[PDB]
Amino acid sequence: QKFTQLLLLQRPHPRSQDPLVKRSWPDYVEENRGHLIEIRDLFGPGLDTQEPRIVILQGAAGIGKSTLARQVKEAWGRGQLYGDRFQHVFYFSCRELAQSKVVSLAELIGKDGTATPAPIRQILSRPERLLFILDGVDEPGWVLQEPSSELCLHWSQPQPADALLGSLLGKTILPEASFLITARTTALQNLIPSLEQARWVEVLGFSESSRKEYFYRYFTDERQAIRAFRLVKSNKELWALCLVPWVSWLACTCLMQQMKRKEKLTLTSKTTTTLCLHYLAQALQAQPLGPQLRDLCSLAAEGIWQKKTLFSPDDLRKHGLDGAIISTFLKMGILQEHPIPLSYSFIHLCFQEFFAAMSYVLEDEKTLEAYGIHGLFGASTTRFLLGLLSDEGEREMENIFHCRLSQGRNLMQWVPSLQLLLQPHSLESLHCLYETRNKTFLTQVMAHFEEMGMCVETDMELLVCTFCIKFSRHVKKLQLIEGRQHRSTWSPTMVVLFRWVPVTDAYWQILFSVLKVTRNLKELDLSGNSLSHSAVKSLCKTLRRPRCLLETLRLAGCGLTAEDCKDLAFGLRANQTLTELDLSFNVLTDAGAKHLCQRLRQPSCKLQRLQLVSCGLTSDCCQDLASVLSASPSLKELDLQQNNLDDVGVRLLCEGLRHPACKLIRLGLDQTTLSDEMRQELRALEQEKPQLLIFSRR
Amino acid sequence: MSIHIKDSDDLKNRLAEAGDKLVVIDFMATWCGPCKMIGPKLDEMANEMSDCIVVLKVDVDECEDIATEYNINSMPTFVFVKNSKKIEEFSGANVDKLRNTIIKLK
Ligand SMILES: Nc1ncnc2c1ncn2[C@@H]1O[C@H](COP(=O)(O)OP(=O)(O)OP(O)(O)=S)[C@@H](O)[C@H]1O
Ligand SMILES: [Mg+2]
Repeated sequence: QKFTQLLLLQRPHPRSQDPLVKRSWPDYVEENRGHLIEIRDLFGPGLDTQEPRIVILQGAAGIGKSTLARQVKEAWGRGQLYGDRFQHVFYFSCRELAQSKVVSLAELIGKDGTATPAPIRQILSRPERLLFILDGVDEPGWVLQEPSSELCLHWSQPQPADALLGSLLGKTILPEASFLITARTTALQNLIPSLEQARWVEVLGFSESSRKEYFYRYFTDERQAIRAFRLVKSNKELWALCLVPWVSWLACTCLMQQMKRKEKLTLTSKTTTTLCLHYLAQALQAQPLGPQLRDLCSLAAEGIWQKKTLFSPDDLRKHGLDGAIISTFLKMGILQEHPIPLSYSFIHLCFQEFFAAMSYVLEDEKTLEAYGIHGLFGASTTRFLLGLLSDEGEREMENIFHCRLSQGRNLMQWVPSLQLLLQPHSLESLHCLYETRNKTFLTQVMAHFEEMGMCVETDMELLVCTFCIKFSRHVKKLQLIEGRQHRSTWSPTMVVLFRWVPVTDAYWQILFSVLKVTRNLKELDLSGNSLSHSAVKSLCKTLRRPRCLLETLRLAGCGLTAEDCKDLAFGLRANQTLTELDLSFNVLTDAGAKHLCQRLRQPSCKLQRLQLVSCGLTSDCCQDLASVLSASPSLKELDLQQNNLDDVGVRLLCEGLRHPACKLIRLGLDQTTLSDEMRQELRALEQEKPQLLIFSRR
Repeated sequence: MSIHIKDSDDLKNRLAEAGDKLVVIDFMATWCGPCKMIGPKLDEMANEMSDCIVVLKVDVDECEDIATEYNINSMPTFVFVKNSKKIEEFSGANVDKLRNTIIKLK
């Protein structure tokens, strides 16, 4: 009902095409600028003084690029958005206009008719005062091109909308006009005539606050919403995937359908396809009949093939459906009936895509075979079709349909096809491959991911990146940066995940839940990013996992606090694989160092290397540190540079180091501020300990 | 120079007063782009050889009756009338071809 907030990007870079792959690494990070925006600035000045002419709204399927413009129009109607620049706004849908072939300017003005029909003459005499809304230029199979330009037709003269919208966008009729273009995929140069300059808005989903208000503002009773939110928060992957309004709405509908008569809330679903199957199973309560659903899937596939969503009644008969089947489908809710003369259609395009994905698997038993769905990795058809062939995917279909079906070989044969069609690895491909949550599959299809770095924008994208990069072999190093402080090398084992969008305390909350069943990606880097207490608690929970294999971890410059240091030390107790811990450029105190010193001196926690550069430690904690050196058998390298440790601390550390049981080899201590005798004592200590080396800046 | 036509009476008055000079009637609209990018060119030509050619500007919005009388729908359109009788007409903002038509019909 109420318009939940959505994030919108304002990338100052034309996303028309990138034929020359990525080339230089800084170029790729430069292209993805971000620059989030509010709703009341979409048609604002921008960077320079040249206001944008055409605004493009990209995003995933169901991301919300069909309701944002409706909300804008409704807000203007009640007078809270752009009340001084647009005299009138016009609401059109390309899918609705695709049915008719005889349309003109006067006809579309009359059909829109948001207010009392005004004369056309004054409408057309104010060019820079009108707004045009479209609900997807990719839904119909239009071309949107003007015929030979150089002339404009009079209003009320019949003309196909294919050339009429093209003329409108071609600076021919109403030249200085603002267009709210919404699209699903990029590369609109063929579809938009001489687009050139355009504002490229990337529509995101629901953030933590927006998800909070949406889940709160869905039910009537507060307790129902509270339990729903608690369960959704418990299932972390659902929290990651509920960014898309479609996913959140489907989850809420499933929760309401469960809670309707008498059920306990149970959601083991961790992906969109499994949630869709669970919803279908809820709708298909008993009903042993199976061919009817197969026929519905077949008609959905046939309709999506010939760019059709509004199914004519005669198309139902040729596919086997009858009156009773349609009545049952309306009763359950897969189909909806509009106040329109006899016709039928699904309640959303995404469900049509989902049902077009099941007909192929029900009739079959490479990209050329995906001609009917098209959009390699750029269509959710491929996502659902791939996810339906997984072990979890091929687990719920076997209850609706009594056929046994293929056992994993229908996905094994897809492996060479995808492996041949995944040389240009991309993010959408990562979603498609993550939809197949299989160890057997994601080991030869992704063991070619020899990238250098890429952009991570959303929570589900971060989860997908972690899951897919984990299921490979070449990667050893995983690094996350804030992007402005971009400092990384070009090692083949380096993957650079940069963000230029400020996030709430869920970026690491969902990342730490993916390090389960970790592969050879042992080394983890997140230095530079600012964390919080809850994030550190989640990280120590991750460290506590028995099957976690984190070998070397660094937390440099994260603005850590002393309180979280105790949690880190406690998390280290249930671990036997971590060997290196980095806390350089971190804000700790003497009590914070005491918590680490308590755990380090234990015979367990084989931490070979530890760095404490610029931790602000004083001589107070050198007693505990000396006890660690005199007790721990596993510390090999310890760093204590950039610390105002004075003479007493150095003497205390020398008392600890002189113990024969010390296993340290190389230590970093400042000596510029030390007294004259202190260097003599250190020199004698190094002389009596040849395996001891002390290093400094240079 | 260009003369704006307000009604049919003004149109017939200008045609009567033109005499033997060749007359060009242009159909243009404020929202039309080609019309208002070819208008300056027609004005420059009229200024160059005003001793033989007269250009008349009529707005389709304010003179719908005139447009219905001359039976033109597409813009821009130039209509050539000699001795109060039409001799040629065309549509399109093609500067070279309209220059050629004026040169032949002058
Ligand atoms: N701001 C919002 N608040 C609440 N629900 C929303 C919001 N935005 C989208 N939705 C829900 O999302 C669904 C409609 O999403 P759409 O924007 O129509 O999807 P889409 O952009 O058309 O994707 P397609 O069809 O593949 S192009 C409905 O279930 C809405 O309730
Ligand atoms: Mg849409």
